[PDB]
Amino acid sequence: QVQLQESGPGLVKPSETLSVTCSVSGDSMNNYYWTWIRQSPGKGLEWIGYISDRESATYNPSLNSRVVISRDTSKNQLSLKLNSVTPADTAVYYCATARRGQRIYGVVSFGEFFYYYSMDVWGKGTTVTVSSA
Amino acid sequence: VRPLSVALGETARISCGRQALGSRAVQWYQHRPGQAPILLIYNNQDRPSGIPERFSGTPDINFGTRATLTISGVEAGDEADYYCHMWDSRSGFSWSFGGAT
Amino acid sequence: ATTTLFCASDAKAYDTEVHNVWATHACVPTDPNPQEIVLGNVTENFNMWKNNMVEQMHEDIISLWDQSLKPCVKLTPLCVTLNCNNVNTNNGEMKNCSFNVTTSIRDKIKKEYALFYKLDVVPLENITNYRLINCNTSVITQACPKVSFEPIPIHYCAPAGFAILKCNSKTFNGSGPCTNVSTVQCTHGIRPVVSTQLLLNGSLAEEEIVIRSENITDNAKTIIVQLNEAVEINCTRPNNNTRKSIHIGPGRAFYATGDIIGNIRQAHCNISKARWNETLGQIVAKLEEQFPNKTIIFNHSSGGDPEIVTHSFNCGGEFFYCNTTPLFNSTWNNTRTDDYPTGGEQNITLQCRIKQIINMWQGVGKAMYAPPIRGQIRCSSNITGLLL
Amino acid sequence: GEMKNCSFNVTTSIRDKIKKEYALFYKLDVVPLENITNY
Ligand SMILES: *[C@@H]1O[C@H](CO)[C@@H](O[C@@H]2O[C@H](CO)[C@@H](O[C@@H]3O[C@H](CO[C@H]4O[C@H](CO)[C@@H](O)[C@H](O[C@H]5O[C@H](CO)[C@@H](O)[C@H](O)[C@@H]5O)[C@@H]4O)[C@@H](O)[C@H](O[C@H]4O[C@H](CO)[C@@H](O)[C@H](O)[C@@H]4O[C@H]4O[C@H](CO)[C@@H](O)[C@H](O)[C@@H]4O)[C@@H]3O)[C@H](O)[C@H]2NC(C)=O)[C@H](O)[C@H]1NC(C)=O
Ligand SMILES: *[C@@H]1O[C@H](CO)[C@@H](O[C@@H]2O[C@H](CO)[C@@H](O[C@@H]3O[C@H](CO[C@H]4O[C@H](CO)[C@@H](O)[C@H](O)[C@@H]4O)[C@@H](O)[C@H](O[C@H]4O[C@H](CO)[C@@H](O)[C@H](O)[C@@H]4O[C@H]4O[C@H](CO)[C@@H](O)[C@H](O)[C@@H]4O)[C@@H]3O)[C@H](O)[C@H]2NC(C)=O)[C@H](O)[C@H]1NC(C)=O
Ligand SMILES: *[C@@H]1O[C@H](CO)[C@@H](O[C@@H]2O[C@H](CO)[C@@H](O[C@@H]3O[C@H](CO)[C@@H](O)[C@H](O)[C@@H]3O)[C@H](O)[C@H]2NC(C)=O)[C@H](O)[C@H]1NC(C)=O
Ligand SMILES: *[C@@H]1O[C@H](CO)[C@@H](O[C@@H]2O[C@H](CO)[C@@H](O[C@@H]3O[C@H](CO)[C@@H](O)[C@H](O)[C@@H]3O)[C@H](O)[C@H]2NC(C)=O)[C@H](O)[C@H]1NC(C)=O
Ligand SMILES: *[C@@H]1O[C@H](CO)[C@@H](O[C@@H]2O[C@H](CO)[C@@H](O[C@@H]3O[C@H](CO)[C@@H](O)[C@H](O)[C@@H]3O)[C@H](O)[C@H]2NC(C)=O)[C@H](O)[C@H]1NC(C)=O
Ligand SMILES: *[C@@H]1O[C@H](CO)[C@@H](O[C@@H]2O[C@H](CO)[C@@H](O)[C@H](O)[C@H]2NC(C)=O)[C@H](O)[C@H]1NC(C)=O
Ligand SMILES: *[C@@H]1O[C@H](CO)[C@@H](O[C@@H]2O[C@H](CO)[C@@H](O)[C@H](O)[C@H]2NC(C)=O)[C@H](O)[C@H]1NC(C)=O
Ligand SMILES: *[C@@H]1O[C@H](CO)[C@@H](O[C@@H]2O[C@H](CO)[C@@H](O)[C@H](O)[C@H]2NC(C)=O)[C@H](O)[C@H]1NC(C)=O
Ligand SMILES: *[C@@H]1O[C@H](CO)[C@@H](O[C@@H]2O[C@H](CO)[C@@H](O)[C@H](O)[C@H]2NC(C)=O)[C@H](O)[C@H]1NC(C)=O
Ligand SMILES: *[C@@H]1O[C@H](CO)[C@@H](O[C@@H]2O[C@H](CO)[C@@H](O)[C@H](O)[C@H]2NC(C)=O)[C@H](O)[C@H]1NC(C)=O
Ligand SMILES: *[C@@H]1O[C@H](CO)[C@@H](O)[C@H](O)[C@H]1NC(C)=O
Ligand SMILES: *[C@@H]1O[C@H](CO)[C@@H](O)[C@H](O)[C@H]1NC(C)=O
Ligand SMILES: *[C@@H]1O[C@H](CO)[C@@H](O)[C@H](O)[C@H]1NC(C)=O
Ligand SMILES: *[C@@H]1O[C@H](CO)[C@@H](O)[C@H](O)[C@H]1NC(C)=O
Ligand SMILES: *[C@@H]1O[C@H](CO)[C@@H](O)[C@H](O)[C@H]1NC(C)=O
Ligand SMILES: *[C@@H]1O[C@H](CO)[C@@H](O)[C@H](O)[C@H]1NC(C)=O
Ligand SMILES: *[C@@H]1O[C@H](CO)[C@@H](O)[C@H](O)[C@H]1NC(C)=O
Ligand SMILES: *[C@@H]1O[C@H](CO)[C@@H](O)[C@H](O)[C@H]1NC(C)=O
Ligand SMILES: *[C@@H]1O[C@H](CO)[C@@H](O)[C@H](O)[C@H]1NC(C)=O
Repeated sequence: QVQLQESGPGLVKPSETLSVTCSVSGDSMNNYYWTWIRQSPGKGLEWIGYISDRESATYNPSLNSRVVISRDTSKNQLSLKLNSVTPADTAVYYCATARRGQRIYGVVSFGEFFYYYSMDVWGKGTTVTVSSA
Repeated sequence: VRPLSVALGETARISCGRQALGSRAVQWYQHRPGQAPILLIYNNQDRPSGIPERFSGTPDINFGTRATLTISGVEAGDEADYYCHMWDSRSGFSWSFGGAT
Repeated sequence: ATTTLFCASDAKAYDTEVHNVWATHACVPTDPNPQEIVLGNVTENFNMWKNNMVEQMHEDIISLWDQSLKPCVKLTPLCVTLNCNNVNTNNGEMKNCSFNVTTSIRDKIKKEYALFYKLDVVPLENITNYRLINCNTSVITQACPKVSFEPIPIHYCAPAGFAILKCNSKTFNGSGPCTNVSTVQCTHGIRPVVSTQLLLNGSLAEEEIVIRSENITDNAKTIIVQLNEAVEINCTRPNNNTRKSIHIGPGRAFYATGDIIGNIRQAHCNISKARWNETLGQIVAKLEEQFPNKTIIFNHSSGGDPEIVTHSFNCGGEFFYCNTTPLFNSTWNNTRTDDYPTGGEQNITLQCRIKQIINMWQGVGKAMYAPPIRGQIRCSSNITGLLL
Repeated sequence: GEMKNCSFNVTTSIRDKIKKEYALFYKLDVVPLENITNY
């Protein structure tokens, strides 16, 4: 049994530094892969990236590398750091787990495979608005 | 979007986005209105615990054809919004979850 | 003596009126009951290294390749300036080139698109901009489709008043006498397989593997190894690629490659490990008598062109260029080694690569453009000997 | 003179570029075509 608990500021000012923490309840963070998913209203979901056991991360180039995913393994909490936020970053946020998956289609030794990720355990939901008011 | 809300007992079909262009590995999701998005299908057919056998998918003959979720025997707990995460070895990356439905 | 020799090829073929490349319409049908006179106490001496039949066959094979692709398309209007990009894969070996060409009416102009390989291009001098591989030193000629390359056997017959002698000794080197000699008028069923580094659809020896050289102490003499049990190889090319048809001038069409439908894969060959281990182990037991003090190692070849240092052959229409670095590793002292890990996997793989433009027999003014084969390719050859 | 130093545009081995070349050759190999002597 694992539970995810979003906790952020709720409302901030633009062109500043933001931080949202997903408290994890049920397992230590060193066994899972972690991710955040933002949802602009009306449009589809967006995947900002991931973080792994050996600090493996590849952030979204459309996020323009303004994000650094931070972690609190002592309190068992998944945090987030993001600077110079824009009013287009107003989105419903989610924290979620990730699993390993490998697809093979030719001979393996030539490197004809790739990796894909599934998200099974989802958060509960929060809303952070980047607005001048 | 195309609305497909027939009285219960029929078979529904929802198609995904881009033409195929290589071997795929496509996910599916269940975003209930006002709720969190819930994983349904990974690896084009595989089904985790807690989902009935009424859902199926599309194999990897892909090669220019569309991916499709199929819901045979639609019930009352089958009305949500479904997304479509994309992967193929030939067309680059993905950072969005496909066109909404 | 020394004379001319003529072809003989029987009628298991010759039901279709097609012309492949080794004419077979002008080949006389061979005899169903070939007479072999076993001679008496007759001792003739043979010399493998001074034989006129070899130079006759070399001149014949060059002239047969020169008969065809004389009434074929010249690709002189194709040495022009080529743009390029890479193929739209994730984020290469084939290029998507584009070029201006004059049309069939020499008053207008046309823009085209074609995919073909690296190893068939040379860079010209930012936008990358280049030209084709061999269009400043040679006139280049497209081979026709519906013209076959399959190596059907050739018998050599001697005219009346002549005869061919034949060695029947089991273990016979080069350049020695014999004591079991037969006579025929018509040779073995010899197949014109053009290949480097290895001998594919050949003839096997009997009860031993036999090593031949002219002067084995001299290191500038090549060594011919003939096995006694075959070692099967299984090559392929897994790409479902189409073909275009660009028309250049009056009644002359040019056949390029179109798109690729599916994945992008390489062109492996899968030789077996334990079987070839047995073969390479019993070669060196015969090698350790000609040099009976030393360790012997098998090292790979030396740099250079891809069509000299690699195993090159013809696989149903394309020309493969696999390199044999996974084969020739090892080091042997007492007919044992530790260079194969006795575990992990079988099936030693090899990396091929495809090449359209070929100037086999080392020509300096002539080339050839093999048009693409539509579909997928398999060979399953039958390795019988090798050249060290 | 019985020699002539001549220059001419040539279309080279690659059928897009124009080269300019020089050669000496004899009289009795020329015909005058029509000041610059242009034959
Ligand atoms: C020279 O030698 C080399 C090796 O040295 C050979 O290279 C081999 O090439 C083949 C392809 O030609 C490679 O096969 C690929 O392997 C993938 C992984 O195989 C395993 O997958 C899982 C484990 O993760 C197992 O379930 C599988 O076992 C089952 O299937 C096999 C099938 O024969 C049975 O024999 C077994 O008993 C099991 O029943 C394998 O162990 C494999 O996934 C892949 O197949 C998928 O992809 C193709 C692409 O089109 C599909 O056609 C196919 O249907 C598979 O698709 C799966 O997923 C989709 C959706 O996700 C579903 O719709 C499907 O139903 C299916 O579930 C492919 O077969 C092989 O890996 C490779 N060897 C090595 C070591 O890399 C060369 O061929 C050889 N060349 C020559 C000329 O001889
Ligand atoms: C299209 O082509 C692009 C090529 O540009 C390709 O991008 C490549 O994606 C892969 C997949 O993520 C990348 O490979 C991984 O990179 C991570 C992280 O390293 C990068 O990031 C850090 C900063 O975060 C940099 O400092 C670093 O230099 C790299 O840039 C690695 O952690 C990965 O290692 C795992 O995979 C290996 C291969 O199997 C394993 O051997 C290894 O151990 C890791 O696997 C896991 O193993 C165990 C399983 O549980 C576990 O114990 C381990 O801890 C570990 O988690 C891997 O190197 C690659 O860097 C990208 N390419 C480039 C140039 O950056 C796309 O993927 C491709 N897309 C498609 C669809 O084909
Ligand atoms: C095939 O032939 C055509 C003939 O038109 C070539 O087209 C050339 O395209 C370039 C790029 O548009 C043209 O350059 C132009 O230069 C002016 C001057 O600065 C600039 O203002 C324009 O915006 C443009 O850049 C060029 O005029 C045009 N024609 C020629 C004769 O060069 C084409 O490049 C050829 N393709 C190949 C692969 O050879
Ligand atoms: C000689 O040729 C052979 C190929 O037949 C080469 O052997 C290959 O060596 C590599 C590295 O030593 C092996 O890769 C590793 O194998 C181990 C064993 O399973 C595995 O645990 C690793 O993950 C990795 O795959 C490779 O398997 C092996 N190939 C075969 C067919 O066994 C060898 O490197 C060449 N050179 C010499 C000097 O021996
Ligand atoms: C070979 O081809 C070149 C191509 O450039 C020819 O060059 C030409 O040279 C003449 C003389 O310099 C150029 O004439 C120009 O005329 C204007 C107007 O009077 C004047 O202001 C300039 O100073 C210059 O004299 C001409 O533009 C130039 N290009 C072309 C296309 O004709 C060269 O003459 C050719 N040689 C032979 C032997 O045909
Ligand atoms: C092939 O084997 C024959 C043996 O029958 C070799 O012939 C003898 O070679 C020795 C050493 O060169 C000479 O002294 C003899 O005079 C040769 N003849 C006979 C009848 O013994 C022959 O040299 C071998 N050839 C090669 C290339 O190894
Ligand atoms: C090679 O490049 C050409 C560039 O023109 C490609 O041709 C165009 O491809 C687009 C993409 O679908 C089509 O919409 C156009 O109709 C094509 N033609 C033209 C004249 O623009 C071609 O597809 C590329 N081939 C490969 C294999 O990448
Ligand atoms: C196989 O041959 C290559 C060269 O053909 C050898 O490579 C040399 O290795 C030595 C090792 O110290 C280097 O100093 C040289 O620079 C390498 N190149 C050349 C051209 O000599 C290689 O050692 C040989 N392998 C074996 C096992 O003998
Ligand atoms: C022949 O194939 C072999 C495969 O083992 C190639 O050898 C290695 O190729 C990799 C490719 O990047 C190099 O990094 C290594 O340095 C090569 N040598 C070894 C000992 O691993 C070899 O390059 C191929 N030959 C040619 C001409 O491409
Ligand atoms: C013929 O005329 C050409 C004119 O270009 C001469 O070629 C040039 O000669 C000068 C003087 O030696 C050199 O500096 C140049 O490098 C030459 N080439 C060019 C392209 O200008 C040529 O020497 C003349 N020949 C004779 C016999 O008079
Ligand atoms: C060959 O030699 C044997 C033994 O010397 C002799 O008897 C025989 O007649 C010879 N000729 C033939 C044709 O066998
Ligand atoms: C043709 O071009 C290539 C590369 O530019 C060069 O290696 C070759 O020598 C050239 N041939 C001649 C005859 O100039
Ligand atoms: C000579 O070779 C023929 C080939 O069939 C064989 O029948 C014959 O027995 C051989 N003779 C000797 C003496 O070995
Ligand atoms: C063979 O090669 C050696 C080494 O060069 C040489 O001394 C000898 O004369 C050659 N010929 C013969 C018949 O041994
Ligand atoms: C190759 O592509 C053609 C294109 O239509 C198709 O008809 C054929 O079935 C394909 N072959 C394979 C083995 O996929
Ligand atoms: C090789 O020569 C040495 C002397 O240098 C000798 O003792 C040895 O027996 C020779 N090798 C073999 C296999 O006889
Ligand atoms: C020769 O063989 C011995 C034992 O057979 C082995 O220990 C040694 O490594 C081999 N090589 C050399 C150079 O002695
Ligand atoms: C190759 O053959 C030798 C000698 O029989 C043996 O020691 C070695 O284990 C063999 N290797 C493999 C991979 O079978
Ligand atoms: C690959 O290895 C297997 C043994 O595992 C063998 O039976 C098979 O013939 C090999 N494939 C070839 C030689 O193509």
